[PDB]
Amino acid sequence: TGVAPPPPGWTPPDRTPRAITVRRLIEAPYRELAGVIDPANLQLLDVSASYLAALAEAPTSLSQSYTLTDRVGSSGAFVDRGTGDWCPTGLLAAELPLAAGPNVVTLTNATRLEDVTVGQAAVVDDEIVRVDAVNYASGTVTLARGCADTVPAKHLAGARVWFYDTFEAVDETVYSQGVTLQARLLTNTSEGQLAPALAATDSLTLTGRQGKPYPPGQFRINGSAYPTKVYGALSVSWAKRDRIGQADQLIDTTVGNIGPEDGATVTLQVYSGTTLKRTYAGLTSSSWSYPLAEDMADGPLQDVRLVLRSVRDGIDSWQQHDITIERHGLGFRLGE
Amino acid sequence: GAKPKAQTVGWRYYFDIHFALGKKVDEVCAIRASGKTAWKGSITSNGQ
Amino acid sequence: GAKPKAQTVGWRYYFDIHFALGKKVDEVCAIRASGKTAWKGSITSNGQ
Amino acid sequence: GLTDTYCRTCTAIVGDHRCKVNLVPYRVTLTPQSVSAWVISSGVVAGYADGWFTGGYVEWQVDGDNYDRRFIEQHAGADLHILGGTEGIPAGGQLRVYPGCDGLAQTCDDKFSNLPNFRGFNAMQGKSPFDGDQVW
Ligand SMILES: [Fe+3]
Repeated sequence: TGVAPPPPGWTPPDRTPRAITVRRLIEAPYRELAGVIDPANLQLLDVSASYLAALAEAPTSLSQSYTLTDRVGSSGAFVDRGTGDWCPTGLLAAELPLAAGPNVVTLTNATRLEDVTVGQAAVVDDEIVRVDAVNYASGTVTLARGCADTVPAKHLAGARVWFYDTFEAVDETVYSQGVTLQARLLTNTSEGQLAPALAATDSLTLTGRQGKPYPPGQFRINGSAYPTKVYGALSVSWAKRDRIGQADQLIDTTVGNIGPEDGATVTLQVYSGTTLKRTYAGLTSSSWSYPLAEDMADGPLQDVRLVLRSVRDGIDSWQQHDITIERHGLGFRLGE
Repeated sequence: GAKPKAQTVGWRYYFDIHFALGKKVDEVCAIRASGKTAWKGSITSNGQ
Repeated sequence: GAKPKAQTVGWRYYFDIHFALGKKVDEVCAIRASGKTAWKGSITSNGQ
Repeated sequence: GLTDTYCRTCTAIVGDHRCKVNLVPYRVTLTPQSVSAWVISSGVVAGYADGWFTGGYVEWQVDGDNYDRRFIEQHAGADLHILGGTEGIPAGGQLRVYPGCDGLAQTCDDKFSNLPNFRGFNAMQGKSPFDGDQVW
């Protein structure tokens, strides 16, 4: 015959669950525990308590959710901990400079951008930010830098942004700091569940993120934020943050003092670029000036490294500020 | 422990279907599903 | 009070049905239900 | 009077008022080399790919302005197969031969570039209802 029969049949859907390619593990900060745990149980929680959470991206539109499997250490049998939904995420088209306050950033390859809502908590790399505005069509959002227990940091193009707020899979079991876990994420579809053998593995080391005190907030030097130019006298201003008072509220660095925490102080380290020269601890004020006594002893420090952190009962904050500033004025940089 | 941060009570399903109503038609007036008037109107040219 | 020790979210139903496909048959190849291939193969003798 | 089916093929005879394809450029005028009981052979068509003329018809002038038409079962090399036999075909008369369309979208566009007028439905849906049992 001449005519031939073409393929068209039913074209069955290709469910065939795949393993998750994009994912991440994190430690839940005090912000979520404050708003998800009742005060009676929360107050009894020790400073060393830690909680685990995971985030993932849907590999195909035919997958609804994924299952969480984890175990303690590198040995033992995985115990099912629950299922979670997909976390909206995107890629930064341009670098995010170190600057406090709102910043406009364009996102590429954004997923589930429609479901994002203002006021949510977003985490990238190791910085937690708050969304101020959203543009559905162009994927441009405004992010508040240095929020909760994080500080601004350089993020190269291609960094992944996760809007974990209300989109995270949480294991209710409490784990102490220093324990290493191995967990896997199994995709779930109407055709069934992904076989564990094909699931990627990962490990995380707990650090008691909720236990550590928040670092200082508004970090302004001589009235400027992260300045490379200071004319002589050195003035550094910092804000006092109390985790208990803030509770679930996201407060950025631009906000003023919110009071201190019981037994929480501020410690500052002074370096000569590589070497440690002076160290001031027990600071309770909102500003500090380099005493004139050590100016001649250390002499002119054109390259000065400023390190700021909060410590209570010998517990240092997970993150800290660190920048090398350049001094100008009389006696400073008269080679020009 | 306590009320979960969020609960997945249901799923929203999205489908894209292409269908034909037969030969050339002049005007589409309304769409009715399950006894409820989903949309009523009139269109006479290709459009959204 | 708190999360129950266990929650009964659904039931699993088991049924034992005897049916006939007609007169003598030579080979059964596959079983399809709701558009999904439950089982595919070939059997030519009485067995499990 | 149905004249309508939701199948993959074109569902239109090449050259009809629905295909809107002009066959005059594709007209080939030739004198057959040899005529047999069921096969008419010509070397000119031997230069075309196999199956080029399949589905076409041969028309030639009988008397005045009236022509008699015959369909082609198959075309292979230099030999043409005529449905119902070659009886009545003049051995030296001038013959006009037109090609034929298989009806596949690839065939329709690659050969005739008439895809915009393609009346077939290749990949819109084969069975998918919106009132079935399980979408997956
Ligand atoms: Fe055609």
